Amino acid sequence: KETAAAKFERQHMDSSTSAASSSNYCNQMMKSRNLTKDRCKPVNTFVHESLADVQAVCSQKNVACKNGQTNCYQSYSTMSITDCRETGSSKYPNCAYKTTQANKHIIVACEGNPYVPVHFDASV
Repeated sequence: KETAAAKFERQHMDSSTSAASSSNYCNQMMKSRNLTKDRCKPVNTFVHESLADVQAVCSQKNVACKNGQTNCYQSYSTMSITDCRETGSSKYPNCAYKTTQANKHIIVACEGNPYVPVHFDASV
């Protein structure tokens, strides 16, 4: 099957753009990344950075994840992110999202060898 690391890339990475450029960004990306195939995923974050810079976070500040696990890491720098959140008009299969652009630190959970991000925990 798809690996956890690959799933993280598909769900969360967008190195092709520097920021969301319109209100339709989330609608388009949620669909194109197959995040709406079975249900409308309610929230998701995309990171507009190189993959290497995100993978490097697994070597940065070790913190507790929101659920208490201790394999989370916070980026030293802020990163360009887009938050996507379902709107009131969303109704499967026509899932609909609000796009919010921000610069925040990210928190990811890492696993494996090579030790890479597998879950997006939070932005702060």
